[PDB]
Amino acid sequence: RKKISIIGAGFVGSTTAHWLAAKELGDIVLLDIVEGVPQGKALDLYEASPIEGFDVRVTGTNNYADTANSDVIVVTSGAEDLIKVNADITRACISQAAPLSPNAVIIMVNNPLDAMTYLAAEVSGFPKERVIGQAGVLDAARYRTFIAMEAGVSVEDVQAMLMGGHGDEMVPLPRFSCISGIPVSEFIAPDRLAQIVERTRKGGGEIVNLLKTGSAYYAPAAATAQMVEAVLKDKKRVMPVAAYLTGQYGLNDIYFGVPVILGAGGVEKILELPLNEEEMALLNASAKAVRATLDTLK
Amino acid sequence: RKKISIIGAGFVGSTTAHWLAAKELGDIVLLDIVEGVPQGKALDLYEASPIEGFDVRVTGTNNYADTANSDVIVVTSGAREDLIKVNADITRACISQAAPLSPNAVIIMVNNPLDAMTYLAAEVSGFPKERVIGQAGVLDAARYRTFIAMEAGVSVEDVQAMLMGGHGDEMVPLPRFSCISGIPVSEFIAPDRLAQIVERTRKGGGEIVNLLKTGSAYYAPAAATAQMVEAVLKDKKRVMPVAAYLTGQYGLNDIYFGVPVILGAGGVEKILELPLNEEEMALLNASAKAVRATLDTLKS
Amino acid sequence: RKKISIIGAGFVGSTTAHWLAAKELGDIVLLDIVEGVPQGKALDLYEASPIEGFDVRVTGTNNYADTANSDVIVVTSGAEDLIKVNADITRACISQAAPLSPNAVIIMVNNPLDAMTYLAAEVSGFPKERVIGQAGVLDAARYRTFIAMEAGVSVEDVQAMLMGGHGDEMVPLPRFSCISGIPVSEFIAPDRLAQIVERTRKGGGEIVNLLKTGSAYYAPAAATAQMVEAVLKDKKRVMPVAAYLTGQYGLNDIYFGVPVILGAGGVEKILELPLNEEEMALLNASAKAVRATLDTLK
Amino acid sequence: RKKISIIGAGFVGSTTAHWLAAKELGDIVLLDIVEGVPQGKALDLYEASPIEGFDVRVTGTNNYADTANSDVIVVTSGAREDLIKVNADITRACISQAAPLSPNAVIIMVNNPLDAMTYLAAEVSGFPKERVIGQAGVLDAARYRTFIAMEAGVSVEDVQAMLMGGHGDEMVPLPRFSCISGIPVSEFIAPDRLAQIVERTRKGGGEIVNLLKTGSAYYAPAAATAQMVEAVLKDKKRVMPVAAYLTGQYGLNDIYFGVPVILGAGGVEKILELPLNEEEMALLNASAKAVRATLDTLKS
Ligand SMILES: NC(=O)c1ccc[n+]([C@@H]2O[C@H](COP(=O)([O-])OP(=O)(O)OC[C@H]3O[C@@H](n4cnc5c(N)ncnc54)[C@H](O)[C@@H]3O)[C@@H](O)[C@H]2O)c1
Ligand SMILES: NC(=O)c1ccc[n+]([C@@H]2O[C@H](COP(=O)([O-])OP(=O)(O)OC[C@H]3O[C@@H](n4cnc5c(N)ncnc54)[C@H](O)[C@@H]3O)[C@@H](O)[C@H]2O)c1
Ligand SMILES: NC(=O)c1ccc[n+]([C@@H]2O[C@H](COP(=O)([O-])OP(=O)(O)OC[C@H]3O[C@@H](n4cnc5c(N)ncnc54)[C@H](O)[C@@H]3O)[C@@H](O)[C@H]2O)c1
Ligand SMILES: NC(=O)c1ccc[n+]([C@@H]2O[C@H](COP(=O)([O-])OP(=O)(O)OC[C@H]3O[C@@H](n4cnc5c(N)ncnc54)[C@H](O)[C@@H]3O)[C@@H](O)[C@H]2O)c1
Ligand SMILES: [Cl-]
Ligand SMILES: [Cl-]
Ligand code: NA
Ligand code: NA
Repeated sequence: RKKISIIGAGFVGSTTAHWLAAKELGDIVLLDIVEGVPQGKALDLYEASPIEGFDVRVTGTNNYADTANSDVIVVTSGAEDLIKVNADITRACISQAAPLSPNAVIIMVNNPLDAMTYLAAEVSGFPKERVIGQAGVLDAARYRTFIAMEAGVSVEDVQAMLMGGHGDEMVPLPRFSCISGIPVSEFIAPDRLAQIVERTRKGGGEIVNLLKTGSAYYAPAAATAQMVEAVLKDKKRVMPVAAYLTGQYGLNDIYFGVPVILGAGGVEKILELPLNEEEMALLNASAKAVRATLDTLK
Repeated sequence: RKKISIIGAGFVGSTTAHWLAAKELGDIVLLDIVEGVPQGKALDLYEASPIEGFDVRVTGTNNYADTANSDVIVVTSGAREDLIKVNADITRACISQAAPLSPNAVIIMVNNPLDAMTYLAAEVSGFPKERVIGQAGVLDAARYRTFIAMEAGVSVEDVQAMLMGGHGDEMVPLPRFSCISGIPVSEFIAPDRLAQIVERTRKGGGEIVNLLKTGSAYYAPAAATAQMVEAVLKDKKRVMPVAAYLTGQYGLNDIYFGVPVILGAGGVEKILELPLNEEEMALLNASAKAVRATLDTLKS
Repeated sequence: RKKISIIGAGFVGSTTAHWLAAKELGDIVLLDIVEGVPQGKALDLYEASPIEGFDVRVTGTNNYADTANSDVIVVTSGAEDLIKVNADITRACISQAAPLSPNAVIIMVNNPLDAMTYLAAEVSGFPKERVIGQAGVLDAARYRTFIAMEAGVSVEDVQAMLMGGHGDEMVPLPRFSCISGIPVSEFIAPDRLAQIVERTRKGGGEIVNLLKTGSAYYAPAAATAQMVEAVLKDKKRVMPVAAYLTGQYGLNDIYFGVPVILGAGGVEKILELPLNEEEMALLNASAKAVRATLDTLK
Repeated sequence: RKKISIIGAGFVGSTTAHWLAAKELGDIVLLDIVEGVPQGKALDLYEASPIEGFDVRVTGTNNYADTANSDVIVVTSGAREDLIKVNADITRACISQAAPLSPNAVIIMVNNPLDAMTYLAAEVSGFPKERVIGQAGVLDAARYRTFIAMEAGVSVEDVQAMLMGGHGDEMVPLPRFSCISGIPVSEFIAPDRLAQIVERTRKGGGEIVNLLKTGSAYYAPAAATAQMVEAVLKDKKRVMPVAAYLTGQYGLNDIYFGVPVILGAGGVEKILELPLNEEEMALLNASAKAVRATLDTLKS
């Protein structure tokens, strides 16, 4: 069976483990620095197996040795000061996990996402195609949900692409969204679409403001799990993910949210969209922001 | 539980029943005029339930009384003028007996000639046009999406497409209205290669017939039909191409034609009117002419 | 579409909502007394829909009016003093929800389970068959997981029945458990089986001891969701649930965990197992304990 | 991805391919000696992928070279001594060509006579006995579980059962080893009614043949076969009745017989030896005599 190790058994990590286990995608190892937590969450999930009908081992641990030979490593352990804290956490997680699973595809979820993925690439020394970050799938999912709700159509028929990072760094691309092949712009008028784009930008904060003490985890976990599935089943999904750029969109030496074909080899293709001047202005501004964070990290 | 009656226990009908059952979408009644066939296929499907894990009733019958009060009626009992005549007789017989027993059902036609038979079903049942539709576009778009996905090297889950008209020469391809995760298909496939894929889609049904030699496709056709049934039963509001009755859309009146619609609990909840360019209109008008001809023969 | 209202948007309630939504079982309404919480959890789940592919409305609210006309009402809002606190919470939830959904099946999850279900029956005034509690499905699930692990077989092939309540009130029935129709006792020897029975009794506490601050929710939610599904799809599942007894097992005027056939009408049959003297001694002791809790409630 | 080769693109084979594909269990290769049939069925199934949402390759072929390096080989190409002879020839041809190309595969036989053909497949392939099994018990138990569930008025998901031997007269019913959510089936069904259900199970295959008149069951048989394939590919360790090679179990030696096993990645990982009472042994011995006779004819 395939093996997936999830580093950080918090809300996102445990929820991700649940979806992966339910789909029988492989044995799951939940690791955390806090003793008892991962073991308890793993056992709780495991005990749901006779009810849900899945046969995969779900174990919790505090020892990185148990993550050896994983096919995929998901990192959901994150917390100017934010970069510092998360940078140390990421270096610690990757430096211990990477060596034990040399052929794994690493999927970063920790924030600041683009920068942390870049760091994981540096620390692991893995081929760039095998180190990616989850960000765009979640943001596109929120956009798709809003579009489906406004248009009054099935979420199964709404598809969309976007780039960059989260919040102000997000590069919306409404032009590159369709409903069963039909432009979204044919269903939703300009002003309403602009409102939906703005809601997408602030999507994470909207959940935080409602929860008061926590952040979103259901959609973030679903997005992460869909990426893991794409790798394990070599599905060649077309999705926006944080990938290492070598000239695409005029960008070099940087991890940025871009459309890719995701499969068993990780990023199997970075798609180059024919962005117009307005869209490129947005991308360039985002890249500048992402670049700043990266320079601070260095 | 919801109730679905499938008229015609052949390959498409029985395969459609299997998917609906596996998804526990509702109790299923398979009907056929041949004694023993539906009963045998229903029992076979039912005996698979402990393995597949579904709890829905699956029964075969030769009596229309068993289809009473169905939420959806699927017609897969079909067999140029001779073809139209034979199928017209089969369709009239099927609908004239089933419709009265399930007045609140949505009728989904599969019999060929599809558009014409859906029109006939509308007349015979007297049902509101929104509740009488035909499956054709979903299958055609499925073939197109399959070919595009394989050529572009991407998941079939990320390719979506719209098209209109009918099957074969009546098909109105609309590559401009197809995307891969929101990105235009034209950005992935070269024009010459795309034209080839469009042609393969037009001849998609025949391609299978020539391979089987003594049969026709049923897996994809059944999947398409089942997806439409699910759209209605679960009120999903799917955006898909289906044969619907037009009263002005695309310049067509009093005719069933494959068009983009929002499909849900009330059947067709909206007929979308896409802004077609001159070339696409030329294709559509030529197609409507062919559909009209079939419709006129039927009326004759 | 069917409508399911979940009262209490905590760990168990939100997790239950996730499974129900993923399976497209019906529109879900998450209600809670705390503002923002249910709305945030509902929106987070809803935004996962384009990824998971389900079309059902998931909304959060603080207003009981939004729960009107529900087909199923799940109560997961619970916290000698334990009976007091939970009793008031239960009376408040049911007295407000029951009147708005007169034809609903109520599934209680709050502890003390048997007593709270009895209370919900009193407050709602609903036919007894339509007011049940979730307890046995979770306990049997833990047992099945342990048996599957020890025997080295698929959890999909292990089935088991048990009765009573949780912990010391649980009435284990290893004799009534099989692996693909074969007695569990043929796979697992007496001493090891006794160990597994004891682990099942302490199953909830085992998770609490590992989590340190929280309790189990994945398996509890799965158990609850399986019961909701049984009702919505009229599956006639045979499972142990807290039901009102009118003479079965020699018990009257009490809610107790017993084997039932669960469907759209709620409890459609209470099965009467041919328990031997040893098993009946266990049941009688449990009933005495459950009876004591009930008397205190009164 | 895992790779599954299905030899014989008839009803059972094609239906089995559909389930495996829908569950994305691995790439599927459908092989048949008739040109065009497998290619047509494979393309039809493949074109359903955008609708059902699966990303696995489904191809049809007439060349065994395309089945190379398969994880599992399913044989559904079969057609008293005449029956044995014809099928023996088909099985030998199928196995002698496929086995060498997929040395690490688990072979799952479906051809009738099941036990005898599985024995033949073992000989021809030379594979370790644990990796050569036959599907028969899962289907028989499925029919039994279906009848029990309907009679008891409970979900098919909660009825489990074990049985041994072969099909029809060779079937060894074991009601004592069947439960409903852990509760003995005997507590739900009266003795006389249970005996009737056991009889219906024995004649289960024939019941379908008589209804169809010109065909045989394939939905339940395919479901049973697919569940076994899944058990191997996902190393689930399912406890199920399958035709396995005995070397002493139940007093039987050098013979394939339906017995309880734990099925996983290595094929048969354990043959369970149930403590049968005198009456059950009488049934088993009579069955083994019938299976032995078929085996001896084959060896002749
Ligand atoms: N849409 C997105 O891009 C998105 C959405 C949500 C959360 N996130 C990010 O994902 C991460 C996890 O979010 P969460 O809400 O699940 O957090 P959380 O606080 O619930 O869980 C993080 C877990 O990491 C563990 N941890 C810390 N240091 C560790 C180390 N060195 N090794 C192993 N485990 C360690 C903690 O003990 C904790 O259980 C955060 O960095 C957050 O910002 C991103
Ligand atoms: N993509 C498409 O548009 C598409 C795809 C497949 C099939 N079709 C059409 O669907 C129909 C069925 O195709 P099939 O391959 O399943 O055929 P089939 O011959 O396998 O089955 C048709 C079944 O209808 C039954 N039947 C005939 N007259 C009947 C009546 N009056 N009442 C009840 N049952 C009756 C037959 O006995 C037979 O079992 C055909 O008309 C075919 O052209 C269209
Ligand atoms: N296996 C079992 O039988 C089992 C397992 C776990 C939990 N439980 C029980 O289930 C209940 C929920 O457990 P949890 O861990 O999810 O708890 P929790 O504390 O996470 O969530 C309970 C939620 O109820 C809400 N609440 C309180 N009073 C309310 C009222 N009057 N109306 C509406 N909402 C109200 C809270 O604000 C909170 O969000 C508890 O009573 C617990 O003991 C039983
Ligand atoms: N429950 C059971 O035990 C059970 C259930 C169903 C079928 N079966 C058996 O399974 C076999 C298949 O049944 P079916 O209904 O699918 O039959 P079928 O006649 O529909 O299909 C068999 C296919 O095998 C092909 N074939 C023949 N010889 C071949 C060879 N040498 N190589 C490759 N392909 C070859 C044919 O051309 C045909 O397409 C039969 O032997 C039948 O008795 C057993
Ligand atoms: Cl960043
Ligand atoms: Cl109690
Ligand atoms: Na969850
Ligand atoms: Na099928």
